[PDB]
Amino acid sequence: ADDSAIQQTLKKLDIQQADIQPSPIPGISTVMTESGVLYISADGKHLLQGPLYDVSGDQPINVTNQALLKKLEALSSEMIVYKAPEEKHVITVFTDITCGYCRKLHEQMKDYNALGITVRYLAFPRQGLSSQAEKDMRSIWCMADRNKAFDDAMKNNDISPATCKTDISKHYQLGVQFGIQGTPAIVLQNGTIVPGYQGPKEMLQMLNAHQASLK
Amino acid sequence: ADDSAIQQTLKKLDIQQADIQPSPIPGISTVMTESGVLYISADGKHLLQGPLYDVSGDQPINVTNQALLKKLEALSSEMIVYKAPEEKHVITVFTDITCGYCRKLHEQMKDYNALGITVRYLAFPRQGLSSQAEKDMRSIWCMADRNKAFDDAMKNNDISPATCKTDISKHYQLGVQFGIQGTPAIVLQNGTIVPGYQGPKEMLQMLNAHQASLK
Ligand SMILES: OC[C@H]1O[C@@](CO)(O[C@H]2O[C@H](CO)[C@@H](O)[C@H](O)[C@H]2O)[C@@H](O)[C@@H]1O
Repeated sequence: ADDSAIQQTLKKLDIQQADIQPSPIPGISTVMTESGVLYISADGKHLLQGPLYDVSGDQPINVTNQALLKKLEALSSEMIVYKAPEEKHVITVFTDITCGYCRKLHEQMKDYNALGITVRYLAFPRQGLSSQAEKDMRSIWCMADRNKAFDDAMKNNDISPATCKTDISKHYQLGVQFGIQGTPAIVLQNGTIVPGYQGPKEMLQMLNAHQASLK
Repeated sequence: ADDSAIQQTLKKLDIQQADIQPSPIPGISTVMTESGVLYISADGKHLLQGPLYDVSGDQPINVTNQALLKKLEALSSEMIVYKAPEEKHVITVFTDITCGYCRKLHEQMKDYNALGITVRYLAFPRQGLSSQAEKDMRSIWCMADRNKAFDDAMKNNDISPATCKTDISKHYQLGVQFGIQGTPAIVLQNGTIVPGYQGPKEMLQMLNAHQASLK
């Protein structure tokens, strides 16, 4: 429980605000940083990049992503949720309002919903945290009705500037930690990252096959 | 005490003919596959992808790469060597006789040599081990005079089919382990991979800066 050597190493590496937790491997800690998950030996000497896999069972399990799912769920109050009336599936989408495929996706929201697919958005500026995309998405996420603000944004209408204590930079960072490198990126209940756009029909097909629904 | 737990894991993951070596981390083994390096716990339970860094010093060291450099040097007798008469630098080049840039490089061999740069070749068919590029380069490397056969092949001469005691499968696999994305790919004495072509003048400047010639 003395993460001092690791912290000293992180300082020399100039990594700040990293979260150091144990890993399933003895003598190695899970280090979650703003640009990825690291695995570092307790002595501070050795460093591997994520993800960590558990290949003990019949099928490999992505340990790192299972851990990140809990980080994903602590953001639920910051999600813009488009709920399907009768809900068969729930996906979490990292989206960028400036992205043509994210637009294409969003334009069909009523169709995804009609097919039982609930969509939950987190902000992910492809061009990073200092982009206009980031600022405009910050305003959207600060509105009392995020859904309306998001809809109007996607309809190209002007975005009123707003700021509040909600920090969507944490959304971007979680996305980087999941290994996401573009939008839209789908997070399944089961932990899998599915890059890229899929229309309502393809999405449902993929979800019914890969995403167990006990129902 | 043996590698049975790891090997059983390698079997489940359909990883054939891997080589299990030590690692600096207790309870972790370096596993060299045909496609790269893996780090796997002794119990076969966990798996991390390389590269492994040693970050104990003033500067990070890529431990994985230092291990691949050891295999690189083990292939020195398999290299086609164009030695500079007054040697100041030595580079190792993964090359494909079908690659326009490797040809552009190879045509200037006298100019690299005159600048004191010795070039050593390993074969890297971009189209894999089942391609015609593999057959021709296997043929080249099998000749009593690899240098002449390589020259004549770059002069677009018909390469006579030829076999011997070895093929070039190990060259390709090493290149893949280094993570090489295309040709030519340059390996420095210091383990660094420098992708792509550089003319003799740019090459020398690059070496004099990054690869101290202590002599
Ligand atoms: O079968 C080739 C095999 O032989 C070695 C020596 O063990 O190299 C010799 O044969 C080569 C191919 O004809 C020559 O180019 C080389 O000069 C000669 O020493 C190995 O290097 C090679 O794998």
